[PDB]
Amino acid sequence: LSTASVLAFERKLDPSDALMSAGAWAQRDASQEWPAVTVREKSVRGTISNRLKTKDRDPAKLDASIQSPNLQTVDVANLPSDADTLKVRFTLRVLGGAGTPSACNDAAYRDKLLQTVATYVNDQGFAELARRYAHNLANARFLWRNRVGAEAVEVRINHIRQGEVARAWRFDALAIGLRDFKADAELDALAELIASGLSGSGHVLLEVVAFARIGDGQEVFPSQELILDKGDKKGQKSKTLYSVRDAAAIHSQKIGNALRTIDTWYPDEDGLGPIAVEPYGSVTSQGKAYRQPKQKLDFYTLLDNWVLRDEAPAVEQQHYVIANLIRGGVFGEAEEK
Amino acid sequence: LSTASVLAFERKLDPSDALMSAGAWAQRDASQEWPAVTVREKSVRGTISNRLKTKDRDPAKLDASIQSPNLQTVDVANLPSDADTLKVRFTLRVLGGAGTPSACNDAAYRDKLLQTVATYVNDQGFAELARRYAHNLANARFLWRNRVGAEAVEVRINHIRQGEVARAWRFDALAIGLRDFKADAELDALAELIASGLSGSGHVLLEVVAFARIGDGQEVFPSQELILGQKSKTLYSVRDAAAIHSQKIGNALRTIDTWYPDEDGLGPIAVEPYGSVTSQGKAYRQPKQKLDFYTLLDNWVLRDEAPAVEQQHYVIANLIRGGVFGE
Amino acid sequence: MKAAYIIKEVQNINSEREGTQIEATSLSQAKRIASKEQCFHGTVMRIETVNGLWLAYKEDGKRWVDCQ
Amino acid sequence: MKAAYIIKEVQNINSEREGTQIEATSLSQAKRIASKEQCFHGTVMRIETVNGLWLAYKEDGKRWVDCQ
Amino acid sequence: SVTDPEALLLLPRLSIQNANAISSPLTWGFPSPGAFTGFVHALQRRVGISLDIELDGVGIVCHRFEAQISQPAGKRTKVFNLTRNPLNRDGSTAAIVEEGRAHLEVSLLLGVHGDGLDDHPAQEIARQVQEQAGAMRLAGGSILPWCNERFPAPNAELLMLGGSDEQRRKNQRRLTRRLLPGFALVSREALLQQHLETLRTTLPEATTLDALLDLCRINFEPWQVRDKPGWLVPIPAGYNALSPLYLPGEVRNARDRETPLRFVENLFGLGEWLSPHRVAALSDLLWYHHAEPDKGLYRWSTPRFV
Amino acid sequence: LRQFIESFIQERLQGKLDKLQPDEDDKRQTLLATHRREAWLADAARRVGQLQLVTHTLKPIHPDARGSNLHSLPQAPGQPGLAGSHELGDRLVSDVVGNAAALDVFKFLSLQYQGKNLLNWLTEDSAEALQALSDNAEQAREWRQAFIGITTVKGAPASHSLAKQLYFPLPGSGYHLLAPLFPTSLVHHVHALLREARFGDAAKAAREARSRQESWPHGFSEYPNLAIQKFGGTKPQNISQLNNERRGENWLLPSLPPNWQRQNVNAPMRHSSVFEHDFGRTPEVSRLTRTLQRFLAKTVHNNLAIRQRRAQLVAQICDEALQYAARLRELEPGWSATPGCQLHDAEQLWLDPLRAQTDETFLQRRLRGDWPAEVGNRFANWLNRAVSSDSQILGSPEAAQWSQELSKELTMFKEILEDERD
Repeated sequence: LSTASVLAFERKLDPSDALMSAGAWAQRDASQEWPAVTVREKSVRGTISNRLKTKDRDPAKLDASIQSPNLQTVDVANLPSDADTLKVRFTLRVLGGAGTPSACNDAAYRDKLLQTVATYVNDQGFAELARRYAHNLANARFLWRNRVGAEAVEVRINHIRQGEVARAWRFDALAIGLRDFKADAELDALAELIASGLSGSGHVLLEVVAFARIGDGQEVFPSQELILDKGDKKGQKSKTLYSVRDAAAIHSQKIGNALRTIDTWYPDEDGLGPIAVEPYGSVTSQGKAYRQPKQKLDFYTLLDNWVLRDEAPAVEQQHYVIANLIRGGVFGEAEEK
Repeated sequence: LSTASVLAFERKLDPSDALMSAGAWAQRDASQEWPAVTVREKSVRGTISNRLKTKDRDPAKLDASIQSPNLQTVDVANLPSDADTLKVRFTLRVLGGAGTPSACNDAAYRDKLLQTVATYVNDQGFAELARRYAHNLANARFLWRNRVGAEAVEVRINHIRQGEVARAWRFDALAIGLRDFKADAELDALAELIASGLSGSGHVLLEVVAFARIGDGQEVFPSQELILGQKSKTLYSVRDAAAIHSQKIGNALRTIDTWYPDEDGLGPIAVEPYGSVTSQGKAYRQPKQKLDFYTLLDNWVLRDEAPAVEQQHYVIANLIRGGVFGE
Repeated sequence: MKAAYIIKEVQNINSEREGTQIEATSLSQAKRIASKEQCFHGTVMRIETVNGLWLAYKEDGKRWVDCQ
Repeated sequence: MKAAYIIKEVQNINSEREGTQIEATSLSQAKRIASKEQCFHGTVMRIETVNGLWLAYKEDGKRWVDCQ
Repeated sequence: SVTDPEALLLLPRLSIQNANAISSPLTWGFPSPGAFTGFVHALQRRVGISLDIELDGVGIVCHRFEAQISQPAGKRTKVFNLTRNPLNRDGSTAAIVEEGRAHLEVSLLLGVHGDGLDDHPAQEIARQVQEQAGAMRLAGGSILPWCNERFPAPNAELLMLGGSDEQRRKNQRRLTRRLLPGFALVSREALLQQHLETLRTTLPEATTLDALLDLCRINFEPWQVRDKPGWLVPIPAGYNALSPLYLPGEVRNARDRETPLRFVENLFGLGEWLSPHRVAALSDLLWYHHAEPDKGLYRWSTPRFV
Repeated sequence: LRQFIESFIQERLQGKLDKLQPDEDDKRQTLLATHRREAWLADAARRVGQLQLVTHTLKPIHPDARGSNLHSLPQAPGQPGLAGSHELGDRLVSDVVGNAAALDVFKFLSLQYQGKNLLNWLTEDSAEALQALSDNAEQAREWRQAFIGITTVKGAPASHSLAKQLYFPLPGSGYHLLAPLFPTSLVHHVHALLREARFGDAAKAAREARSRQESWPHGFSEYPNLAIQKFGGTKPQNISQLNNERRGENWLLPSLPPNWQRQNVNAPMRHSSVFEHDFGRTPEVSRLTRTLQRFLAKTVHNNLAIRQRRAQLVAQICDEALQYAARLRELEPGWSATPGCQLHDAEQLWLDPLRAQTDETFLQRRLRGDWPAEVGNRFANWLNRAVSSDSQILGSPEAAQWSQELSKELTMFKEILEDERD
């Protein structure tokens, strides 16, 4: 009849790293032999043009700062000069068994947790969450900056049983937007597949390929690697790009972040769009956190209002709580300290 | 109400690297199969040429230093002995959505910034900025030292629909000046294509090809790398072709600023905060005066004090090149 | 004694830029006079010896990260 | 222990010439006794093993360039 | 040779992304063998009771390895590449609690014992194990199922108690064609003990002497390097109690209120990567874990590997 | 000891007190000689009970972990090749956990309990119990309240939700839940990888003597591919004593496969092969063949440990040749073998897949693969022509021993090359 001190969920909707290839459009049905986009280095010189402080206003102290440029080595990934199309493929697996914790102390809390998850599922399917997870696959939101200013984006999704293609899909990723979730016909079959993968026990494997027509020789944007120890010699690059065996790649957690942006249910954002699903719902680009404990909108508060004292939220908040179970997460409340 | 501590704008006008190749003039309409220019090495014996620091005035050390000199290896790029023309080819991508930041930290500052940029666009379009960018494509300013002392420079710009050429343009880059901005009935079309790209109407991809008669076997100048018979000079090459960095091509496109708080007897400079050129070693938009980018941006966004109509083009041109703004 | 240091103001940590030579007694004096003599906001201060060995650096409102 | 080396005096670095075998304890002892036992001015000394692997060389009034 | 398998099972080529690369407070690299001996036990409590079989041993064959590391400028060591975590509700950046990751291509020789071999065909068992093992995670890393241009690699099965002595070198030299591009990790506990009375010059412990086998240490010219017994690595080799065993409710932060607890430390040992052609019988290559819960020893090894 | 609280007055008012202005008259001018000198621990009696003296701790696992930090040293296993914290006991360093106020009171508490000086006598000056001050017990009743609370910290054995708990299967039974801790003392003892091994003085002396080819009886050690695990954040004092000489970081030993740092796509045979025929491409040209088996080979006087490594070092080459064959077996989905090859033939059984196609050479190559001396003897001679300066082995009974292991690798190599073509 209280929150367990250990409570953890495991990641359903688990993608892989997204490798990058490059070739021509209209040779993209036969794109299995396209060479990879490789990461190379270059040099870059610029002037320090940042905001000055208040204390120094003088032409001599500013002109002496631009006598000396600074230099640095960065990484760059480009398409080849004869290729205009970026190919990005990754494999998604939708596991299922969603509301079952991978850790729980109290047997009573697990017993009145999986019953509440069942009376979510038996009263309404995963179809509302499944349409919004499948919509972020059907528009190529996992192409982050590779999507913006592309001429045509084309997404191909293949369900795979053992080594065969059970059903294939095909989408125009620009024709469906990023703001408003709409209902389609070829897309609801994919939504039903993802829902039947989340509801059952056993994985559903997808391969997702996106083709973005960008232009000859243009710059593509793989994910950038975070290094906390910077080399103290003057040797090191200033910008390192992620690469899976000499192929430029996007991280799996960044693809998965792109798939989780379904949260449109906090009573704000008349023109922001979806944000990702997080406890204490926070955006790293905006800097803030939109679901605060001062308001009845947090996972740590919505969850134990809906489980312990069976005070159900609104249905739109229940969708958030179940989506926040599908991403996983480690949770506490710490019965002993 | 106040300036957000995190602002970030993306660059519009994405150029690629520019790959250099060589062939003969009047074989320009069949220049798809031209051989690339290759970076190669040569040895250099140098001489004592720099200023001596007044403790090395003595003959007993100057003779010993001129007796045994230093030997270097440089990278050099030349045309072949029978090719007289340098072909330079890159693609330009014009994005649009110019006033929207990519990272922001306020909702009221972001809304008022978008309100201000929409006010700018709804008063006059991107036509004045796009005229000045189309002019820097028409003259071949992206050929930096590859343009000076050239017998003829011809620039061809194709607009790309799918892979097909919608419109092709053809310019004599030496007749079109490097220090003016005039009007022409075929450069107006390129300016309004770039204007329809920056305002967000169409998808604009350009293919820019420049030819330059430099002469048989003469030296061409690729962009230069920083050094990590010790080598004195390293040239940029993508696979084996000599190439130009994308940021140095991009620099020569936003050299459109002709509105100074200083003397206008020096031509256009590149759009920068605190408008600066390293080759002259001074910043022409000082924050002592009230015409740098940050002061004009703060007065035009926060306290609604607009600058003059010409400085608004400068502020929007700094928003087109992107950057890490915000306190 | 007064030792010589090189104070550099760079964009990020792995940038090269010609710096200005100071005269300081201790490394803490160099960190104090490298707290000032900084013109810009989003920049990194770096303290070096005269021959190019790094000693400490500071990245836009953080601690001085000493270089062992 | 006393190790065997081959001291060679050649015109330039990439020249082949039959050398003289010494008996030396260290490589620094070989560099000392290859500083002497040199007859000419504009020549290059080279120190090798008995099987032809180069160890160090010195070219007409410079440092011993060690061969890694 | 405790509990000899009546059947080997070859999960052929498991591709793993973002496995844990730290593996202990002292070591780093390929993950711990206890991860694999826990993975085979997680298979055992999902398909092992539904098929009445016993998955108990496991053979670790690493084909391909790649770590997210980077070498800094001016250092001969490595540092780990990290992930940007989410922010706090304050809006500030959270702590950087660093973690190592690695990509991983592995093969798993399982070993089957029970009476469910004799009721089901050998092809029923292998699918129900393989398609189960694509729903699970190995070392904190996702097991990535097949899709490619080639063909998916199939899950075989031997019956290594069945056949004559010609089949006992026809079968155990047929699987070794499918294990050969990689290397097998075996436990070498006798080397680290016989290297301990080899040190008669000093009288050390096993801690400083396992540190004296990881070395490409360079001996003075009487230069030269001391001899190589093989490709030897340090491995975590189990746990050891540093607390008495607690009743299953008297800590209220446990993973469950029905299992006893001990606070344990690590326990380090020696292992060797070797090509599977040095292996006489592939059942000798399997990893088990035995416990002495009257002591505090909870460890794992490959027994029956002479 | 007597000079122990007397060495505090000369370091404060000599260097730091340079000018005392009347703008400040609050703490350092009036109270420093009044209450802050000897009886200063009255108002500072809230950091003194705060600490804990541990060996295995929890905060390196995650900083927001508030379970039990334990001191209890382990027992010995009793099984041979196992290394833990159990082999310490007088070389161990006991970690302290508390706030950021643990520099002075820890050194004050440490010296009186650890480090006593009783070794000489068992009879004389050991039966003394009346060498105390012998004062009264009623005079100091009210304000001596700190005798008992100076040691007794709380117990309550706990763990945390971010504390890495695990199940371990018992033999024939259920489970034990194992909660590992971070060994501070063992990582500290292994952080003496620095002074004796990496860049202390006696090691770099022998690194200098390696280059000059000198000789003294200290050989040095070299640790490749270590990794840095930095604990804490920017603050390695909210975790442990990570501030004296272990600067909030941890040095990790490698446990890597040989497949570590392998080259991405192998070069296919018979395109430009002039050096690389049966060697493969290996980075041990100067490592395995140059300096390894060629020292003390000319004056061999014992045959107990010499020919074992000569027997197994060639078995390593016989294994890594098959490794090279297996790498080139997969990973290469095409062949264009018409140019570039003029001395590399009869390799269709050795570097060629089946390709679902008759790649025969006017033989029965595609279903039958026997007589493989077009590879076996052809690199068995490659191994012999790896060396030619060995002279005095001829006319000796030890040259028969060199032909023993090559009669052995001409035993075990045939049938593993016929069983792939069926």
